[PDB]
Amino acid sequence: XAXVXAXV
Amino acid sequence: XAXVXAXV
DNA sequence: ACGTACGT
DNA sequence: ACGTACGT
Ligand SMILES: *C(=O)c1cnc2ccccc2n1
Ligand SMILES: *C(=O)c1cnc2ccccc2n1
Ligand SMILES: *C(=O)c1cnc2ccccc2n1
Ligand SMILES: *C(=O)c1cnc2ccccc2n1
Ligand SMILES: [Mg+2]
Ligand SMILES: [Mg+2]
Repeated sequence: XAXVXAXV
Repeated sequence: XAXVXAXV
């Protein structure tokens, strides 16, 4: 759920 | 030389 | 001359 | 329910 490298 | 994850 | 960064 | 981010 977090987006720091994928954002899902 | 750049540091964006290792910085060497 | 190498690896850091998050939760829904 | 998954991967992005740089050059000395
Ligand atoms: C986001 O909160 C989140 C949490 N756990 C995960 C596990 C695997 C892929 C995506 C994820 N996203
Ligand atoms: C993004 O590509 C990415 C990859 N691995 C991680 C690990 C822990 C926190 C954040 C991350 N983001
Ligand atoms: C920094 O400018 C730089 C450039 N190329 C590299 C290759 C391998 C490890 C470290 C590096 N750092
Ligand atoms: C840092 O851990 C890291 C890893 N791979 C990269 C690829 C391209 C640009 C920056 C990067 N930084
Ligand atoms: Mg460490
Ligand atoms: Mg891409």
